Amino acid sequence: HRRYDDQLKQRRQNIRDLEKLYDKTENDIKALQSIGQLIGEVMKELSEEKYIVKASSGPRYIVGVRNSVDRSKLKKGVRVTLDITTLTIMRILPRETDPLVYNMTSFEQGEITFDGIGGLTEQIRELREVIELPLKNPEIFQRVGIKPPKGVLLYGPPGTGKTLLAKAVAATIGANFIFSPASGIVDKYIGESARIIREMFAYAKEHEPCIIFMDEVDAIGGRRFSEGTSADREIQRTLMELLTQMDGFDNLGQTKIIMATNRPDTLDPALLRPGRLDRKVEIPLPNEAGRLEIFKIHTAKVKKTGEFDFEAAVKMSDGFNGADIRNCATEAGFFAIRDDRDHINPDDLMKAVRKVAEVKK
Amino acid sequence: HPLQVARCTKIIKGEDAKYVINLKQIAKFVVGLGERVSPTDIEEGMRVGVDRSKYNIELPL
Amino acid sequence: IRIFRSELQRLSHENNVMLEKIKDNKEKIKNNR
Amino acid sequence: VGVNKDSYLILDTLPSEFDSRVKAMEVDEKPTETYSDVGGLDKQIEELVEAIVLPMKRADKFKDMGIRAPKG
Amino acid sequence: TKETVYISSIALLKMLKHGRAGVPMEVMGLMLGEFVDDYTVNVVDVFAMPQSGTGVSVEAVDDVFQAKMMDMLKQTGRDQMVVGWYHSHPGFGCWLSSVDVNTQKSFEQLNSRAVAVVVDPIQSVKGKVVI
Repeated sequence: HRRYDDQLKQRRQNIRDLEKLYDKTENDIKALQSIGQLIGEVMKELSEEKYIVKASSGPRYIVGVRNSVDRSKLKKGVRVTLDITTLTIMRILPRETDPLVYNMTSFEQGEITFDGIGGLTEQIRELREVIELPLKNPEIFQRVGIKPPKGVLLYGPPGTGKTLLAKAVAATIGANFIFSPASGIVDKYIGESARIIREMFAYAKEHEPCIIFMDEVDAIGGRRFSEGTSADREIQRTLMELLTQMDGFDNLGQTKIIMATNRPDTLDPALLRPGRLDRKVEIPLPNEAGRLEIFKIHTAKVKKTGEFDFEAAVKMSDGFNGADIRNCATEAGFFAIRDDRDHINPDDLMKAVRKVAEVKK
Repeated sequence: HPLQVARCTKIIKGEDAKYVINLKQIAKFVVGLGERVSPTDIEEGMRVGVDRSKYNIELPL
Repeated sequence: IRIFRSELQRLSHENNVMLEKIKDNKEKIKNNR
Repeated sequence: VGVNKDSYLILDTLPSEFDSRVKAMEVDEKPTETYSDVGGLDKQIEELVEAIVLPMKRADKFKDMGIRAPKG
Repeated sequence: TKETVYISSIALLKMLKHGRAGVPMEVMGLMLGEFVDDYTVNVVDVFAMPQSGTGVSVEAVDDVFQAKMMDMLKQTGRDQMVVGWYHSHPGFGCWLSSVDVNTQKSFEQLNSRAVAVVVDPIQSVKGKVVI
């Protein structure tokens, strides 16, 4: 009776719990009995039933159609799945020929939104209507009959809120921000250099919308020593590639490319033509009004006492970028651990503001 | 007994019974995670040993 | 009273049925490793 | 990772036992070294402790303030 | 030396099908039939034994499996002796392994005599069958 119930429930609970575990191990063995399957790239499509492949596992092969295969989508250098013995097309994958994870470092959205960095507002405004609108609405530019925009340039010192503006345009679109190190685009092998640029452009269209952000265009571009030969042909090959895709039959539509350069005068005049870079944004030192809006935002997200004075800090600050406001918060905070608190106070604030002023102009 | 790479050319069984150390860039064979207690033995083939660099395997023969 | 008793023997049996089933899988994994 | 050699399927993942660090960086894990090799550097010691050490310990205090902490 | 070993259609079909999916990990099973005098080995049926994910071995033969299939076979009315064994082995067709020689030597003492059937599935797609 009483005895029988106490076992019955407990035994009912046990059998289910064991059962889920045992089936998982049995599904596992099934998954393992499966056999490998070699990857290649289609070199070019020979017919509708014969294809030429450069294997990514072997020598050169003629391979054929299997069943219900995509027969008009196999193009140069797309990665494909081939059978181990059958040697027919098992699947098509997206094109890949270079890692996507270190030669391309990905930041899905942006670190901050585009109205939380506010006091860079003019630059926010004119990045927003050039970059966001053709990505979201390619249709308005098609309907007018003008070209969607091509390239956009950020220039000025890095961290004037330069980095902010680039991260921030991407967030609002929900683009992926893709940081490319320009030197790594410097492989010393045949066509590696060709390969890398192309693959970013191909990936930009697959994973669309996307920002391809190319940092420094004086390790793959620039005006060089005089543009002779000293090892200035590696640099010349890299720039030539950028120029050929832009000017040519290829184009930029849901691939936006963004150039970054310490000072804009250092860039080849081909890059300075429209049809490479149409948009050229400058990043100056903010306004007093501009400083004011950025400080109120910055100090807001930091907890502080009612007796804090925004008015005093803004008055002391002239020639301050977003970075300089951020330093005043952290500097005060050293004095605030020191004064044995858990919040930032006018006493911490004044000292901090004067020190950050002193160290610079 | 010099060996600095030790094939045994598909002696096959199996858990285990291949017990072959190759130290060569092409083919990395690790018999790791501490002890296998053996009297003399990895596997057969004139070449029980653990190359010039040891993927565990505490020094038979 | 009856309902509880009859259920309870079948539940004891089903634990054994699983115990074979998992025993077999474990054997399989050993050949594969 | 443990991949079968005649079946081409991933049986298991392992931890690292021998994997590269990209040998060209030099490693000294927690060398025992004191502030008593050199005296007389007091003011600089004080500066350095506030720059890195005090945030590291009072991560919490910087979280309560709500402030960004220095990584370099 | 000379023996006409007679392969049943069904044995053949099931061996080529299995052996082609089973590679690159070796697969084995048991051949059923009869010896008739000498000069003649008749193979009547063949059934699969299990796979092992790094290749079948003498250590992997399992007498309980082979047994449970035959006993169940019998009540259809399939009553045969074991006459040998099949193995896939890529790159074997005129050669044998030293493991495979030793393996055959254990097997033929149990039977009266025994065939090692080695099927190669690579050149079984080239407009020829190798066995």
